[PDB]
Amino acid sequence: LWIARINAAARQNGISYSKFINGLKKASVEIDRKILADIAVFDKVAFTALVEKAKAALA
Amino acid sequence: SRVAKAPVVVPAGVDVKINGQVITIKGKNGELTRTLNDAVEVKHADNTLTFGPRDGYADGWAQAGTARALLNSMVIGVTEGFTKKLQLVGVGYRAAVKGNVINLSLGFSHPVDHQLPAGITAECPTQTEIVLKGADKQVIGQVAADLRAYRRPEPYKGKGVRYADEVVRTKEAKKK
Amino acid sequence: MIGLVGKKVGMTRIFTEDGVSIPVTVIEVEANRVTQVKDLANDGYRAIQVTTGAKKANRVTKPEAGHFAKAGVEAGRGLWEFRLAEGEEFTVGQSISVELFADVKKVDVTGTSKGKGFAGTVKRWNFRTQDATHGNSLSHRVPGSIGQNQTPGKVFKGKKMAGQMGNERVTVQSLDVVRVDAERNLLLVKGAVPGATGSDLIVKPAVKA
Amino acid sequence: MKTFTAKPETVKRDWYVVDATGKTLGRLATELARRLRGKHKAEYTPHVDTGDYIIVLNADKVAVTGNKRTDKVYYHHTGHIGGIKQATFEEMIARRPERVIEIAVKGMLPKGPLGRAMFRKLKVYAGNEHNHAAQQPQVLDI
Amino acid sequence: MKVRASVKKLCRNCKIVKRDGVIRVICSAEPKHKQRQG
RNA sequence: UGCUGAAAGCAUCUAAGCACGAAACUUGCCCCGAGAUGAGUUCUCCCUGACCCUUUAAGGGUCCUGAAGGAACGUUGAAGA
RNA sequence: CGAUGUCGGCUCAUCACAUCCUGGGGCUGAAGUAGGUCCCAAGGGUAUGGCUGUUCGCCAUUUAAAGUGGUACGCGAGCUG
RNA sequence: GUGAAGAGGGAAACAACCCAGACCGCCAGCUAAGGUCCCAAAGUCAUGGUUAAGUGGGAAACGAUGUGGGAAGGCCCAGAC
Repeated sequence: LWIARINAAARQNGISYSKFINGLKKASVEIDRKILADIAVFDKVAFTALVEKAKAALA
Repeated sequence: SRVAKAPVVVPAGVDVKINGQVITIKGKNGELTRTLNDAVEVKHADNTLTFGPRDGYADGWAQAGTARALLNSMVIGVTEGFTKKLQLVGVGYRAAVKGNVINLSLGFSHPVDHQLPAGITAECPTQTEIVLKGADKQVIGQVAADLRAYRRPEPYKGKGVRYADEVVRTKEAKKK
Repeated sequence: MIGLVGKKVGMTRIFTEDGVSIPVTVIEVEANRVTQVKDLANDGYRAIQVTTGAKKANRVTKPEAGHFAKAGVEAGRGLWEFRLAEGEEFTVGQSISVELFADVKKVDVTGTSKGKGFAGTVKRWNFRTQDATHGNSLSHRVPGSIGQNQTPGKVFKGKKMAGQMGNERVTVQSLDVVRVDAERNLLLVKGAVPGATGSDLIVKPAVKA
Repeated sequence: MKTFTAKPETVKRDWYVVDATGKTLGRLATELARRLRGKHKAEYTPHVDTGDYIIVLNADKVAVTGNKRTDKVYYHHTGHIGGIKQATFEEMIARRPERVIEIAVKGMLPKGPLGRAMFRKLKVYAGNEHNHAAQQPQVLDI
Repeated sequence: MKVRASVKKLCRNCKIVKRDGVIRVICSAEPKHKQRQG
């Protein structure tokens, strides 16, 4: 159910859950675990700036 | 490719009319002789014709070759037209007209009793011969074949309609 | 194109100069009263409420009484709403006589069949009984084998078995007109018609013709 | 204590209206089914939807990948005398022009009562005559 | 006329032209040579 | 079964533009059909009391008052176990 | 094997066609009337007597037809036995 | 070798094939074989080739201006198709 809430936001940003989680695992202490992942519904301007931070560690 | 790139050349005593769509040709045969396309363009320079696709479409010179095929016979259709070819042979088989309605004797309880489409009418100079009064290669081909479907030649008799585009034949008897 | 209602008075044989006696049914068609004409095309369709007879005022309730009040003081039972398509009829309430059939050759009649109750498979579907000669016991008025042995697991719906017969709507599809005289309320037809007092005998021109 | 919980009384819906005219059915079905379930918004459980109310007005003017219009049969088994009867796509879209869009999104939606609750948020016409103007539906081009 | 997926040319009168999606064969006087597909 | 004809200087029953092509099919005749919870269309009848409670936009009482309609009662049946 | 009624016929047909008839389309080494043959439509339809318990068999007579193939070599809380 | 005496994951159900071995738990994470269009969790991934067939998801013969992939030649601007 936390995977659904994260994947919905990733899809509304043009990124896939597999890439989003892998980028946040390639950066150190950025994954923050799904038990705190309310940032997938709190604010989308900040989520877009989290997707771009994950893209800066993914590739 | 080559047939869509042919100039056609308009003959003498002929008039051409066009308004961005539907090309019309006039001469000493027919009435209002014209042809339609919805994605192909047809245009006239001063004696030569050009065919091609509209802006935002491409035919590969295929449909331009199909439009050329019709307009290149329409210039003949309005100047000398087409020859006599349709005949019928056999005992009790006769061709006639009343008004513009055909009276076609083929051993039927109905003598076809038909008047054809528009810009096309029948005439019979002799009981053996059918003349088509028209300027369109397509309708004269279709009505000549609409009639060909009635009393198709019987295998050992070979009697009925003759039409010059094929040879009508009789089957060899045993013979007893 | 529409129809009429009228009451049966009997059946007889007219006799004809072809030797055949020609069995005929006699119907008295009093002009159909017309309770409402709907030429105004409300909800996209036109209609006429042709109406014949009335129900005793001790068995007419107010929901029905106000549905006949705008064309007369008598009310109840057969209102008969027919639809109108590809034909113009006079816009104001005016009764229709049996002269509606004075230029018609063929008709059909619809009504209600006699009560035949319980029936059973044999009297409902006119079905072949089992022979009681050379044995067979305890059942002879049954159809036999209601499904195809073991692999069905089930019976199919609406099959020719069981049910009750009569007391339902029925059509006779073709009758010949013989005589029409609207000054005498007369309709004379070649043939016979289904049912007695439960039958309303809705008569229509042939729509095939 | 639970981070978040899905509640069907808390889910609020407003009215929308879409175009079907000349639209490719393979794209119309995926976006319409996701819209009807809310699977273009934030998600949680599959046992509660987050959709909205949707009108289709011109439901048979769509375009399809069906290239041979005398194929398909649409059979439905009722059990009456073991029978079934066929209809082509060209005859089906003539009898039931309002039904093609519903059976197209049926492949994107769950079965039974949970599916029927979403099929009550979708309304269909083909006469292209608007009736719910007092609800003020929101107009969508894509 | 035999229902087949392959054709035989056995007389020189035959034109052997592709006609509506397949190769075909026919002869002016003899029905034995008419073949719907190859 | 064919007409006109392109992909393809030539050719073709096919691609585009077309006319024919069956008892059937689709329309058509008839009976049934809103559990079509998608509950449709239209007409017709009738009710004009007052106060109160709740974590009161929905439920629950008191006292007054009882339309349209229904059932019960009943003489019979070309309606019926 | 701590339970699997048998042969034909009747009785009920059912579901198909590698089509029996009917509809439609082509041939014959088919003059017509005949005899022989390829195959689209599964939409409408597809035998009785004699001898026998008989599938099989021979034998009398029809129909536009009596053909091919499946169903516990099709029907027993079905009939005949 | 798999089971019998080994649970679990894939193969639609599925001791025989594939994987891996079952003490308990987790306000904790990764992997095997196999998955990731809508259902039902995750790539409607990125890129080099192939395809109009439902091959994918029974099966030989055979032909072609359906298309993709090669090599060697003939006919030819002292002029070819």
